[PDB]
Amino acid sequence: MIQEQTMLNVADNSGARRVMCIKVLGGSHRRYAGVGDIIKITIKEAIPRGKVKKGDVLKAVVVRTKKGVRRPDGSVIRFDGNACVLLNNNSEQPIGTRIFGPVTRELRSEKFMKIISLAPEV
Amino acid sequence: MKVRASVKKLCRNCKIVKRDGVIRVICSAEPKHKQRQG
Amino acid sequence: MLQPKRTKFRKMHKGRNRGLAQGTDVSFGSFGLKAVGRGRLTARQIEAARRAMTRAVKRQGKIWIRVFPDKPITEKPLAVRMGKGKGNVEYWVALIQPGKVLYEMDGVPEELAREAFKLAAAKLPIKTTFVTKTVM
Amino acid sequence: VRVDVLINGERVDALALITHRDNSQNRGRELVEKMKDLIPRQQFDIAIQAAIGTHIIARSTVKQLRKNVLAKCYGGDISRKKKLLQKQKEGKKRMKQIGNVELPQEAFLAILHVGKDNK
RNA sequence: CGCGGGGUGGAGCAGCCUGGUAGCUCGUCGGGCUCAUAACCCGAAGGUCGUCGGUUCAAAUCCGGCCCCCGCAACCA
RNA sequence: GCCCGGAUAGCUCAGUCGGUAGAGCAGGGGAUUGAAAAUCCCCGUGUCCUUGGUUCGAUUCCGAGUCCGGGCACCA
RNA sequence: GCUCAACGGAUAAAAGGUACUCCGGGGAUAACAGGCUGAUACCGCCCAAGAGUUCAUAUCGACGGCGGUGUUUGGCACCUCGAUGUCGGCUCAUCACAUCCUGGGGCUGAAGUAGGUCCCAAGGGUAUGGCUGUUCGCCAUUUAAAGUGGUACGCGAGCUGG
RNA sequence: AAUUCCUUGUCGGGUAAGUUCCGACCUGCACGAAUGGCGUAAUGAUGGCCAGGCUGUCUCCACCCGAGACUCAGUGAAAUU
RNA sequence: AGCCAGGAUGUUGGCUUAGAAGCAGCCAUCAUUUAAAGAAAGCGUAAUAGCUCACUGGUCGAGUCGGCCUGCGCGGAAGAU
Ligand SMILES: *C(=O)[C@@H](N)Cc1ccccc1
Repeated sequence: MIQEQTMLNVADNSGARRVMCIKVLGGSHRRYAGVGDIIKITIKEAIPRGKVKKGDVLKAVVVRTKKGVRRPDGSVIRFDGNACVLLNNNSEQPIGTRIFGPVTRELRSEKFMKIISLAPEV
Repeated sequence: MKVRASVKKLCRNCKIVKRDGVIRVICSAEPKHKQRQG
Repeated sequence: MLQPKRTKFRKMHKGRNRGLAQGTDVSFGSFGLKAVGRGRLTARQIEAARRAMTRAVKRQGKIWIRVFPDKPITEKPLAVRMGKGKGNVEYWVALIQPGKVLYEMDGVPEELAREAFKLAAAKLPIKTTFVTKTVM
Repeated sequence: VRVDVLINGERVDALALITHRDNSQNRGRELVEKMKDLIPRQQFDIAIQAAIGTHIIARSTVKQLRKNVLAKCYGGDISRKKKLLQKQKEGKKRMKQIGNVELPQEAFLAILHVGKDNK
């Protein structure tokens, strides 16, 4: 459950640091994003070296979420903090080249091909 | 097909017919000339 | 377009519009638009009705306008209350009553005139009909 | 001939063109049409206009923005209402003469074709 | 829209209220003085009086309309 | 969209009942200077916005158009 | 002997403020909603000059003409002065169709995808934020779309009080 | 601008987006020098804006604790018409 | 009305346009072959060619046609409990 506002930590490098949801893309009146839903992003902090600078607007896959995720057996993952990897606004595809921390198995898909290939676990 | 209130012929091929209460021009020649209501 | 050059007074009563027209017969020319209606012709309408009519016979042929505006039709401004004087003049209009002949034409084919008018008729408030100069 | 593109009389060398004169009226009355759709509304009424020499073969205009002013008076007397609207008019005449219009990246996109992707 | 003041030589103002007459400073033109230009001295030229149509023996003036200018008013809801 | 006035040289503009069009300035020359500005002088270098029509004849008149200024109406 | 010109002439003799208010009355008379009206607005339609490579009517359509609805501004003063409390926001709504999406069709300057445009249809659906009291609008990013209108410009004996 | 109608003027700053807020411009409808002019540390239950923290204000409301409401016995109003 | 035929010559009419051949436009529109045929009523062509109507023959055998003046009707005609 990510919602508008809601600061997100970023998984990939590219100087993102702190970030804020501005829209949940999907449908009319859509409320929540989690798992690996695509969303809008707007930067706040950012590193000085800057793969991307402060005040940018972007897209991002929600990855880890504090509310966790379920799946068929009733098992439930629940990461301590929300995190998303950035995406190029038109072409999609992560603009980063690394992934920090675990990502969920659920994320797997064609367009999210480049992420799960990276990252230490799951 | 144009509705319009004053139908009338255009092309010589235009026909004028009264199906139901409605009037209707009919040019087999040029399709644009179809018209209802007049 | 087309109004008296001068007037003995500036404004005028609303009047009334009863009775059959005077100049009911053609003379200046051959073909003619007789009225049949009752009403008015603002100085524009006798004009725009003309431009439709001149543009058909083109430069050839001739035309006489039997009627002339000569009646002020005053009006009050936009959203103002009644009665602080008669409103100032806005547009001239010529009353016309049934049988009045509105236009005439000369060196033209009869069939170019039924058309030359029928265009002109569409631009006018009153009903009309084509008519001929007659042997008498 | 050249076909310069004016903006409030500020001729813009960037948009200069060269076309056979018969062609000019269409390239003329078209080039303004891109400008009309991509110059943001301004606080005073605007006048885009393609023209050859001083002669002007085409024009379009952006509209004014304007305060409602009347949204208040509702007694229905008119003279009490022309007073407000008279200022709205008298003052736009001033704002129109100082004018001046920044034109950033517009001297570029679409105006230089690249109005379609990938661009 | 409502009241009231104004349009006069190239410029800024008198003249009008008190129908018969247009004046001031400037500048423009010519001539002087100086090595030459300013200033300076002498002479001169220059005005449908905002248009229109009216009272008139006669209109810058008088009374009506139209054209800009400026000033004041536009209030209780 | 209506109303009134417009479109005349490279630029700012004067003119037309229907009788072979101009001014300042810019430009190009002359005079002057040892030559330079400056100054005086001299040349218009236009199909009278574009397109059709009437007239012996059109920059004026007429038709259609693209435009410029002002005045109303639209213009958070 | 009066320009007592407010000209049948209240005195020989006279101006303003009130949001600090007061009393007697008035729907005889104004501000809101209603009513009649429809100039203004909005919406169609008739005529067809013009634009559309040629091509009046795929698309637009000038001047001029005839209508409809009762959103705006208005008119008149019919109803309420013997206290009816006016925009917007919240909450819950409801009818109209001149339809924003979805659905069915004719024409197209409709190859395809994507459109334009009129006819049919009201079952369901119809965005969150930034600024501002604002409805509106401009901007931000969404969406199948972010419809236009009435309902006392719905809704204060239901809340709010900007 | 506590003053500026036109006006959300125009430029810059902050904001994903800022009719307010901040610094400027000067075309001041209609600032001005003891009906004071321009500054100014401390003070303010004063006006406006921004940020960190904290959260049921909110997305969106769920449960529980007690006093009313509801039923039984005793007493027993009011505006109104 | 239908069905079978002809629908020609001067000649690409004049210009104007790269092209203007019945047909993009402007002015004109006579003359011959005859049953009859417009220098052209549409379609057609880049331009020609090409296909029709107009007018004539043939079969066909009984009314056909377009306006006028009047009676009544039909479209025009969309609203909110
Ligand atoms: C803008 O301020 C207005 N034109 C918009 C509007 C005003 C009042 C009511 C509805 C719209």
